[PDB]
Amino acid sequence: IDFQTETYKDAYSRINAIVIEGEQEAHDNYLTLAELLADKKAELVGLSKMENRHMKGFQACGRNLKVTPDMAFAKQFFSELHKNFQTAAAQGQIVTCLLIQSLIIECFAIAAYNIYIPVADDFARKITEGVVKEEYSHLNFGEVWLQAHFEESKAELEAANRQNLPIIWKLLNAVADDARVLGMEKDALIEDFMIAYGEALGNIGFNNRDIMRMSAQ
Ligand SMILES: [Fe+3]
Ligand SMILES: [Fe+3]
Repeated sequence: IDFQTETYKDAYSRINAIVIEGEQEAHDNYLTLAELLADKKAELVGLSKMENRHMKGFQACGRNLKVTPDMAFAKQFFSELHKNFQTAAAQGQIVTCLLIQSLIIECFAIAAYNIYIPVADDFARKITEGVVKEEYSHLNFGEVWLQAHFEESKAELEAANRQNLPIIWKLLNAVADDARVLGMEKDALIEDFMIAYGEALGNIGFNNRDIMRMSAQ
């Protein structure tokens, strides 16, 4: 892969902006969760601080390839997930907030970052490797909490999945062209998100039929 073509820098302007905006949103979402879940404030504040470090690392990736991120593009990209998290937070829907951030968004990131790693430039590869090592703890936080509250959370989890999983599939379809320019196959991204997200639903307490039913939305 040639990291200095106009085609690569163009695609990267949007992808790098998307990760940066995603990291900033995760930082904000974990702080919002620290107010809704007072009991886990220290944990959630620590997760927010990892997200700041991720955001800084991906800013540095962009400057390494001399690419100015298209931050407007990114903000548009996340607007529906952002709006949904906020509407949930505004009503005290902790379970919906956890499903959007800790499960769906972290699964999306884990899938994507692991596909990027073997096609990234050396500097971005090292950064991304450290980020993805941390994103497993984010996912596990949500899995542990929702597992411990499963029966009481189950209905809300199903409704939040119906509402937000279709949003993530649009994002996945929308990024695919630029992701291909970077060397990332779309089918691998779809498959890896569905594996990661199904396994997360399994850990929280959904049976295999329910996972298949939910994966269908
Ligand atoms: Fe992150
Ligand atoms: Fe995260």
